[PDB]
Parts: sequence; structure tokens; C-alpha cells
Amino acid sequence: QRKGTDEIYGLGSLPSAGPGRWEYLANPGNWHPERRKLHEKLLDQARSSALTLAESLESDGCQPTLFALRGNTATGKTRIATKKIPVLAAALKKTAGKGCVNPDVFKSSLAKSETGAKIFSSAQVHSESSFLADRFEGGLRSQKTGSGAIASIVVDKRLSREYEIDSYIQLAKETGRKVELCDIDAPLENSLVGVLQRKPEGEDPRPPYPVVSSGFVAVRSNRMYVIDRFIADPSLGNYRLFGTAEDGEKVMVASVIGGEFSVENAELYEKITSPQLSVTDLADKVIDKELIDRLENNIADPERAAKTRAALEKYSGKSWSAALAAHSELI
Amino acid sequence: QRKGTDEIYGLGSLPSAGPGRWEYLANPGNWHPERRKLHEKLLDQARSSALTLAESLESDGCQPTLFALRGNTATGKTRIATKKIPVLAAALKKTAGKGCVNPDVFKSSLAKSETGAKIFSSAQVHSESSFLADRFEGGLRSQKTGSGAIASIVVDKRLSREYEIDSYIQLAKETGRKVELCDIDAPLENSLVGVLQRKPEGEDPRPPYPVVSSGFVAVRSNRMYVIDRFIADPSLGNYRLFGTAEDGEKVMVASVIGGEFSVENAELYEKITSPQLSVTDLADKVIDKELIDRLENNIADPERAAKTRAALEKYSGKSWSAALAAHSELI
Amino acid sequence: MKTLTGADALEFHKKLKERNKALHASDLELALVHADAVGKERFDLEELEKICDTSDAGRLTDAKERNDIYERMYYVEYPNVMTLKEFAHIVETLFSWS
Amino acid sequence: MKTLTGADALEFHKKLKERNKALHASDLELALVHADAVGKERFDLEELEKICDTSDAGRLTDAKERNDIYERMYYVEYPNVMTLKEFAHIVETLFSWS
Repeated sequence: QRKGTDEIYGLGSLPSAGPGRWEYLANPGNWHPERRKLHEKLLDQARSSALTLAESLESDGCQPTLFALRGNTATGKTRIATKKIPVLAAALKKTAGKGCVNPDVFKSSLAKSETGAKIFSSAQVHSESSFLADRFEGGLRSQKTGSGAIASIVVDKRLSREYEIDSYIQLAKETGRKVELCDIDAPLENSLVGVLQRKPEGEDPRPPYPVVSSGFVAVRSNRMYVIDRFIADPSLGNYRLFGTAEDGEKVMVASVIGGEFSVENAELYEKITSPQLSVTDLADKVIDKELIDRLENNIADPERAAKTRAALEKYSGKSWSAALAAHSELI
Repeated sequence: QRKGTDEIYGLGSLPSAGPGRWEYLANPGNWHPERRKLHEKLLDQARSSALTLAESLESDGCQPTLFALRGNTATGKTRIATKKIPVLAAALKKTAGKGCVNPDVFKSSLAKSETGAKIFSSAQVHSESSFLADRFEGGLRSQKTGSGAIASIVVDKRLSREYEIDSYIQLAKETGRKVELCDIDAPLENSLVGVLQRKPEGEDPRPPYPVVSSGFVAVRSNRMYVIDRFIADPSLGNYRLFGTAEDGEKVMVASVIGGEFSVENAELYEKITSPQLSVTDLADKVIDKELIDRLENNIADPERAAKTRAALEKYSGKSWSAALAAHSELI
Repeated sequence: MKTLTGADALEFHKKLKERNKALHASDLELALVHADAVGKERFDLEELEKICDTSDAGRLTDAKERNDIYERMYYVEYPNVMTLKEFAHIVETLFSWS
Repeated sequence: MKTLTGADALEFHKKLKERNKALHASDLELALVHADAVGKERFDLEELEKICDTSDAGRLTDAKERNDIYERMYYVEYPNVMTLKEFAHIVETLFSWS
């Protein structure tokens, strides 16, 4: 569909859609009362989940920390958090994964609008979900636990660009939080098939091709800037970069831990700090039998191989761009 | 086998094998008389073929020219000469392809040694064949046709490096020949499968992996230096670069013709002027069903597809390095 | 493989930064030549900012980072896009998603 | 695609030369760091020239081109080769073929 929920549920003369439309809508009172109520309910839920996370982390001895999960769409971020950040894995278990700062966590609820079925598309609810995420993050800034300590929080966003990274470092510095950053990379094609595997009945986003490609370019091009921040300031926190081997498994590539910088996989480090651009397109590559076989050849896990296969076959004969476009349009 | 023919048929205390061993053997009289006779016979044949080429070219109005076919092993050089250099195609028809400066043209004869069967390997005859090629080229330098004009000649060698290119430009300048240079590129994998398709009953060389890979690196890394020579000096002659599209067909990529420099395919030009190296190997890639299917997916011609398939299947389960090594060892 | 540590890790990082910086600049330089050659509309941030929001809701306020993000995207990532009006649709798509 | 002509072709060529020069230097710089890290034998042309012929039969006489060819090959093309004695076998193989 077409009209955004910010336009449908906003009240009055809506400011032309660039910012100016944000402060207007950033004011929780330019919305219809029913929508205002939905916002309050969703923020209460998210805040409850975040506090559960924070109390779990503190009980497990974690100093106030901003856990940042950097990386492009469908690169395996969730599995890395689960396996490689044990204290956070323990916390997320208690909330079934809820409580992280991420606009996408509000999308399903906004899309269903308490009616029992999804009636708005992800794109239709995105601005509103972003507004809620910003209000959610704002309240978390100085949120305390029961011991009066600053609450640890989790930021689950692409975090590709310098300005975003700087902003979260500044937030951490101002609130006395360490930054624990895991940066997760996969080849662009892995993200594309990852998106096609996400089912609309799930809550993981299904963006169109340009989002995944531009995200890939941005995350790779700005990666070394992020690493430089940790190399320069040992007190900032810790950094780990995981990349994807040929067989699809994640491996440590570079790290800054306790101020010590190491490169665990120099070959991958050279590769995953560059977008592999040329003057003129993976977007036009057709999903054919060969491509599916080519991807299957490097997937050994039966369940993963079957799911990859099924997702691709649904779009057999279409270009990556056409495939992700069609997949994204599903409600 | 192991002992080279220069050692078997050379006379006396052979100088340690780097040059010094060349002038010794460059003297046609440090060889056994029978071998001396074979040399004379092969040079007479090659010279006859070269004169036929030269007289054909002159009759077709070609000014004295050095036709240089630059490019790595098994990149499609012969087909390009046949299709894209019509005057030379007409000449080569008259000699069934013989008469070009290339050590490989002597290898079959040296390997059979007038016995009726190949009893020496290509590697065993290479030094001797190189010696003959140099004597052949030396005599061609000031060779005249029946009109007294300098004979046009064809140099069919990789011609990868600056020193080689400089040497042939100097030869052309000193002998009043134009340089007509066609530079032919294919992806490294195309050269590897090209080598595996060459049958030992043929006379085209079957080198091991390092020859093809190092040749690829050299030809690409020094390509723009060659182009610069033609951009700088319109009087030198003409330059055309052909590269390989995804479907295996050759296309014009860049050219310097009548002093005018154009880039017919900028995407390919960016690609084929660089070796695509990383800090750590196509040599270890295993020829499996997927790889064969992957290569077959981009070959539409039935005969070519079948031959590519058959050559690869013979080495199924082996790495590219192991496959070319085994293939090279065949007599 | 062997982990690079200490001075070797730092030097690898330094040299890799140089490499990627050269590649970064080169991608844009080459794209601009090709753009001129095919008649692609000259990048105009202000005209762009008329037809779409480049602000990321006021988070991106640095003029230097803002021009550099979109000019580079326009030329390097979308070479077949000829107009800023076309590119506008792309940018809008990008901010419709996380 | 559209053929680049005249000034555009020349500028593309110039910028591409710069790109490839940066890549050329970078490949060697990175390879040297990795070589130091793993204990690869230091490249020694003279020791090399004891165990094999780098002359291409006296065609290659420039000392600058000769060192630069083999040092770069040693470090960039054969990173897993640890010794000049090993590399010698490679070089000999190369001159056993056209």
C-alpha cells in the first residue's frame, strides 16, 4: 500500500515530510488519541523488556554497557549475539529476544494495529516505528536499574556510517557506558538469500535490493573507521569483527580487546573492508538452476540448505532485484 | 623425463645452465652433427613458411609489419588472429598456420627427433626450441622479400613484460617495420580449462599451473604500459585489446588506431588491467560437479561445451594445480 | 591462518587503510569520467534535497558528510541512474527501511 | 556500452593507471607484512641467482626490472612459499615453458 501511518494517524497540517515533520510527530500529541494509546502501550512493553535485560546483565556482573551489533541486513547478527556474547545471550533468553533498540521491533504491532491481522506494510509503518524507537532510546539514555546503576542497553541497527557510530560513542561516553561492539559481515549474496528466506509471517524485515546493497557498501566502506575508534581509545570498550568463510561459517577476523589490536584472518580483513565495486550489477543477475546449485554447494547443513533452496526456487527466473522486490511487497 | 635435449645433444663441458650456456649452445657447432642437421632442417622449413607469409602479406598491400599477438596461454589468440586480422588470416591459410616466431613451433619435431614418435617431453625440448626460435628470429630481422622490401613477420609469444615489449618495439624501429599488436585477454580460469582441453596429440603447449597463473599476472600488470607506448607514438603502429565477456565471446575493450585512443568497454578495461590478487588460491580449487556446471552455464556452443566438459571430467576431484600438473606430464 | 599481532597487525591495518582510501577515491574518479561521457545529470545536493529527505531526521547535519554520502552513492553505486529525480526515488526507498 | 573517446578516454586511462599503481604497491606492502609475520625468508636476488637463472637468457639485464620482477613474484604471487630454495623450483618451472 501507499499512505504511511504517520500520515493516516497524524493530526492536522502535516509538515513537508523531511524533518520538521519529525519534531511535529516527535511530539506525542499530534497523533489521534487511539494511536497515542497504542504508542504508550508499545513503549511500556519495550521498556519492560529492556529493564529485564538490564537487570539480567547487572546480576551477571556486567558494568553499564552499550552492546552494539553492527552489520548489514541478514548477515547472521542474531546467531553471533547468541553464541559470541554469552552474558547477553543469557539476558535475551529471559525476554525471548525483546528489549533491543531497533525500529523493526515495533513494526508487527503497528502493522496489525490491534486488529488481529497485518493490514499495513512494513514500509507503511516504518516512519512511525522509527519515531517509537527514538522515544524508546531517549528514555533508556539515563534509565537506571534497582541498584541505581545506569542500565545496559542493546543497539541492534546497521550502524554503517560515521555519524551513527559517533553518536552512539557519544551516548556511551555521556552516560558512563562501555561500548561492546560486535561487527558482523557476510557477502552481499548471502544477505540477499538471507532476506529471501525471511518469511512474511515472521517479524524480520524483508527490504528491497537497494537497501541491502547500499547497506553492504556503507558497512564495509566505514568499517575501518569504527575499528580506529577502538584502537585509539582502549577505555571505549571492545570490538570484534566476524566474517563469513566460504562454507558459510562465521570466523573472527579482527579485534580490539583490552586495547590490544589483532588480525585473526588477514585475508578476510582485506576483503571485508572494501565493497568490491566496479564502474558498471548483481541486481540484474538471474536466479537460475546454476546459481541455486552454486549457493547450495557451499552450504553443508541440511536444514539451512533446504531453506535456502526453497526460498530461491520461489523466485527462479527472476533477477536478484526483481526477487527481493516481489518478496518485500508481501504482507 | 628429466635430461634436457640441450644436455643430451650438446658437445663437451656444458656451462652452468644460466646464460653462458646460451652463447655456448647459441653456437650451432657445439651440438652433435646429427642434431646440427636436424636444426638446419627445421630452420629451413620455418624460414620457407615465414617467406610464404611475408610474400602473401606484401602482395595484399601490407607495408613491412611486425604482427605481435600478446596474451596469456590459451586465451583465444589463434581465433582472434583468424577473425580480426584478415590480411594475416589470408597469409596463415597458405602456410597452415606455420611461419610465426614462437619456440613452441619446433617442439613436436624436436620431441620426435625424426624417429616417428614423441620420445622427449615438451620441457625436455624447451631450451633447444627456444634456441631455434632465437636463431629463426635473428635471420628474419633483415629478411627481404622478392621486391627487396623488409619481410613482415609474426611474433606469437606471451609478450607480458616491459623488457620484451621494448625489445620488439626496438626491433621494429631498427628494421623499418610497423607494429600491429593484438592483445588478447581471458579470465585465468578460462586459460586453465583451455590448457586442459589441449590434447597431447596436438602441438599446443600444456604447461603446469604456475606458468598460466604467473603469465596471467604478468600480462595484466604490464598491459597499460604497452598501451602507453601506442598512445605516445602514433607512428609505432596500431593496438587493439580484446577481452572476454561473461558468455565467453571476445569483445573489443580498448584501442589505439591511427593514433586515436578509445575505450570500447570501460568495465572490462578496469578489470583486465589488474590481476585480482589477495594476500593469500585458485590453485587449490577442486574441479567438482559444481565447478564444471558453473563453467558450462556460460558456454552456449555445443561443441565447445562438450569439449570443456570432457576435459574437466578427466580431472574431476583434483585441484586446478594437480589437474594441470598431471595434464602437463602427458607425452 | 596465523594471527597478526602487535606491530605487524598495526602495520597491516595502516597499509590496508591506504589501499582502501585509494580504491575509494578511484571508484569516484572513474565514475565521474563515465558519468560525463554518458551525460548523467550533474550531482546537485540542494536540488536533491527538494525532492527527498537526506537528513535521516536531523541526525545527519554535517554538510561535508552529507554531500559526500549522496554524491558518492549517486555516482559510484548507481551508475546507470541518469537523473537526480530518479535517484530521489532510490533515496526514499532507503529511508523506508532500517 | 558507450565507447569513451577523446578526452574522456584519456582521463579514464590516467585515473585507471593511478588506481592500478596504488593496488600494485599495496599488494607488495601487505604481502611483506604477512611475510614478516610468518617468518618467510627475506628476498635475496643474488642467493636466488645461485640456484636458478633469472636472466631469461640475457634478455633481462636491467637490474631494476630484474629484482622488481622476482621480489614481487616471491612475495605477492607465492605467499605460502617460505624459502628462496623453494621459489627456485618455481622459477625453473617458469622457464621450462613458453
